Amino acid sequence: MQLLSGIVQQQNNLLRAIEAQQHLLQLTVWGIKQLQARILAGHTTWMEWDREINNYTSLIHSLIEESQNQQEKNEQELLEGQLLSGIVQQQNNLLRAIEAQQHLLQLTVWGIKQLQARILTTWMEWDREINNYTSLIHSLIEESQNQQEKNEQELLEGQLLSGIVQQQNNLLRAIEAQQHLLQLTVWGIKQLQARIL
Amino acid sequence: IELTQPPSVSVVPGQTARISCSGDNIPYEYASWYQQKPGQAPVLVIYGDNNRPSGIPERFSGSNSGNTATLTISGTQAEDEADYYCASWDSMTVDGVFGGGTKLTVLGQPKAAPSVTLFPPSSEELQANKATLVCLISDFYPGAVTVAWKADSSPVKAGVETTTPSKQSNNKYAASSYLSLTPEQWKSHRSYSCQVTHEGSTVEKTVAP
Amino acid sequence: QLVQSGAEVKKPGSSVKVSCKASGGTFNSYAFSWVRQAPGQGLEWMGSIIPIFGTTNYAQKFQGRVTITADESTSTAYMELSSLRSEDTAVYYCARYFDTYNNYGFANWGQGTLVTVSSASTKGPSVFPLAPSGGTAALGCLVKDYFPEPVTVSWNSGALTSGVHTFPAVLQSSGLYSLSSVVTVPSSSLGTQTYICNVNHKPSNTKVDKKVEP
Ligand code: NA
Ligand code: NA
Repeated sequence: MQLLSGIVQQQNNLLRAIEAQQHLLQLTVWGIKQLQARILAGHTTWMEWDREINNYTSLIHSLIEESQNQQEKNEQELLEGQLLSGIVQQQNNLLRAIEAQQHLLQLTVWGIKQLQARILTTWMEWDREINNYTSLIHSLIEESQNQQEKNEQELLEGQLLSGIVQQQNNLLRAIEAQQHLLQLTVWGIKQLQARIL
Repeated sequence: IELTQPPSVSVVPGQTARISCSGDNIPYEYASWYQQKPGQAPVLVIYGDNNRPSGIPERFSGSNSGNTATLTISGTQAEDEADYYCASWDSMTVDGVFGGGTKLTVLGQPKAAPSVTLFPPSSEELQANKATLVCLISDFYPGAVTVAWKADSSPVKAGVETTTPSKQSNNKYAASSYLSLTPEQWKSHRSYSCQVTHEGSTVEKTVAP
Repeated sequence: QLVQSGAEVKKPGSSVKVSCKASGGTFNSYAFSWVRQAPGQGLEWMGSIIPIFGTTNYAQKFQGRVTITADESTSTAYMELSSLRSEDTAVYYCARYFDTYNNYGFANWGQGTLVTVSSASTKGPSVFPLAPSGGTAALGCLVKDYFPEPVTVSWNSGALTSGVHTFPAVLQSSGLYSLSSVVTVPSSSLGTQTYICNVNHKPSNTKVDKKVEP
């Protein structure tokens, strides 16, 4: 049945995007650490930053691995109820990963902002863009959580089908907003590196 | 971070090898393991918590407990003979760090005592007003040896240069030792000996002007 | 993936810049370290670059002596090490990590670049015969006082191949190398067969033949 296989295929693609975004995020973290070791903003605060980074990085990896497991199960089910259930759970997995990545992304904005305080005016214009996309992704996440709740409720007790399709749209929108934020943090870091020494 | 590895570990073909690396701090996921053979670049064998790259045999696995990581090779093959290095990163500073490396020997090769050939200075070299004795040492195993020189059964220490041992095609080892002398020194002693000690047993050669 | 520039021979106090051309991925997804290895020794991490930002960090031992750079349009990373000393003699590797988002290990390595730091000047060897003196006899050639490595030795213009053993060179306190090559031959050949060692040292353009006589 092509509708559901089409959703499973798109879920694989969203997960792939999440992994590529995790990779970029990780590079931004490393880049921020290199800059901080040179610039040295303010230290216990940076130790807690580092701890938080490590916590969320661990979380994200676990979510990605669980998503990879669920993806494999759904693709098995396609060959084989359980499919709809697995598709909903995969939407939950992807949403948790996006939420955790968004927190990680906000930790890098914190780091970038601490550094740009010492290298000092298009920071304010960079700020406005960060805020705009932060608000957008927050509202997309909020809407995605509500939809997930409705789908899960219906799954237990179609509005289910419609809710699943709309949730695909919600997730992709949020991943797309995250991409824009990543381009913004990449820009901020290059701009900082260009100004040192 | 300072990563401590055992200098060497040995195993029988089919037996399991275990190479420890102690010193890393959390997160341990930053860590990795490398295999390096002579004259080759290192090869990544494990990264993070027991992740194997494509093309790395299943007999290789990584584990960890506290600040101690362990590379395990189940049913080790002779081709597993190599140096193995652990590495990690410091979390706050992103400083890389390697352990000191562990040479893994897979046992099988019998003990072989060195063959030694000792050559006196050539007439031609003596005419150029120089003198060197050439002590050539080959076909030994294991691959470690000490060299002592004597002139008339008294120890000579000056003018001695000796190579480190190196692998032959045999998988046996070779080294050489050179004793430099003036022609006057050379011609004013009755005999000279090159003495090679390998696993507590000494092989001697002597030459006379 | 990673192809480095060729071997270098330098004098104390000079500089060296080693290159590493990366092919077959996305440049902006790269993360590189430089890692060195003295002969017979372990790996030593020198520093890193993240090319998408151009951000770097170096091991403290090398602060003020080393610069890591990368160029996107030529897809090449560089390591420049200044105020060279004899203890900097090593194979230098570029290495890429972050092959995937959770792979912090070095997945790809360059072939390595040997950098030899020495005050010695290029010099061709002197060659001397190691004369022989039942079963078998050993005869050879002593190849003395050359710089840098390597020297090639053949016997009887390549016709003599069995029983040849050319030993790894010794590095003398003078900064010069010497080595020996020996052939084990039958005693009964010592009268009949002529033995000549053919020595090549390319850096000084030395080609020398030496007849080895009983
Ligand atoms: Na420790
Ligand atoms: Na680094």
